[PDB]
Order: sequence, then C-alpha cells, then structure tokens
Amino acid sequence: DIVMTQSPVGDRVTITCQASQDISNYLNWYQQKSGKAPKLLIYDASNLETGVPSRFSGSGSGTDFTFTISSLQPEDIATYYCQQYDSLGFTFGPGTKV
Amino acid sequence: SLRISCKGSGYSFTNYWISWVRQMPGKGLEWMGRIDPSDSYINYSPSFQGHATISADKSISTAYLQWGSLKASDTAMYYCARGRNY
Amino acid sequence: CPFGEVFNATRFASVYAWNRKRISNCVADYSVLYNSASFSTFKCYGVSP
Repeated sequence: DIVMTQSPVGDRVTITCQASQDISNYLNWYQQKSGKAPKLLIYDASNLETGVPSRFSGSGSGTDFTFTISSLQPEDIATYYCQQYDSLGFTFGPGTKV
Repeated sequence: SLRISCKGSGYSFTNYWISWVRQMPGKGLEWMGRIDPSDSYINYSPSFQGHATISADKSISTAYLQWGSLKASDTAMYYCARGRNY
Repeated sequence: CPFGEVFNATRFASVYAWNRKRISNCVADYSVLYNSASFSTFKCYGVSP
C-alpha cells in the first residue's frame, strides 16, 4: 500500500498538507465548531457555495500549501482537515488534533 | 443486540441534511461519516478503519446503523439533530 | 483481471438475461476497490473484509 508521514494562545501555528503524488489544486477544506459537524464548503477550489463566508481563501500550487489566519478570534478555534481526490480513489491522512 | 434510532418529524428528511457525531467520554470530536442523498456520496474519517457504515431508507425516512464487530469503543452516546438548512 | 472492459462495456443485456462469467486465472487488489466510495451500494454477506 501507500504510506504517508507528516512532521512534526496567539502564537504562530502553521500546518501543512501532504499527498502521495502531485494533486495540483485539487484540495479540500473543513470547518469545525464546538458543537457542529464538518461540512464541505469549497470544492475544486474555484466554486464558492452559497452561504459560506468569503474570508476563507487559499493560495499556492504544486506540493507546498500554507494556511494563514489574518486575525485570530476566540470564535475561530477549529480543527482543519485536508482531503485530496484523484482519478483512482480517496486517500486520507492521520491529521493533527488540537 | 442494541439498536439506537433518531427520527425527525414535521420537516422533509430528504431536504435537510442529517449528520452523526460520536463522542465517548474523555475524548474530543471524532466524525465517522456523512451521506449525500442525491448521489449516495460517502465521506470517511481520517482515522477510518471500516468499522461501521451509515445507511438510510428513503421509503420510510429511517436511518439504520450497524456494526460489523462490536468493541469497547462503540459504547458511547451519539448526537443527532436537524442540521443547517440546505 | 479484465475489470476495465467490464466497467467500460458499451451495452448490457436485460434483467431476465443477466450475464454470468467465471473469474479465474487472474489476481486483483480488491482492497483499493472497496476502499473507494464510487459504488453506491457495497454489501457483503457471509464474508468479512
């Protein structure tokens, strides 16, 4: 099979997403609240589903992507999951729990 | 065997998304799966092991959950409620 | 196994003429096959993954 490894208040925290192969811009993002369930907000990274705030944005191409928060808020505490899809199937990583 | 059911009323089940939450005591949020009625799209958890799968019956508006092999971690209370509109 | 031509076959028969074909002399990785969610229904009776 395919094995994947990832390394490693108000402080700068940056997380990264990795894939088995190059996935170009086929990325997914999740939003999680205290009592709530994760929901698909943006698919194909080019369509904004109605009702999703526009403050969420992404940049970068290739194999390196970065997530940055312009202004951390008490209501912005969340855990972000990264999902990728290709022509074969869907592979998930362990993720990071806060 | 033990079965848990959570059926809504007074609103269209197919027009309102339904999600399941698993949280045993002493742990955080561990999602397992969601279903899209339009195409039966199933999204799996990052720590999935193929333990349990979600299925729904459109004929009777009833959702069923079954375990392939019950273990210790399955003993937990689940959160069910009507979700966000569309 | 020749699953590519099975999944990409142009024409299929009716319900009363369901096709039965023997699968043998080939090796395939079913693990990746059932790891995906492409198939709406995947139910196994009498066996376990």
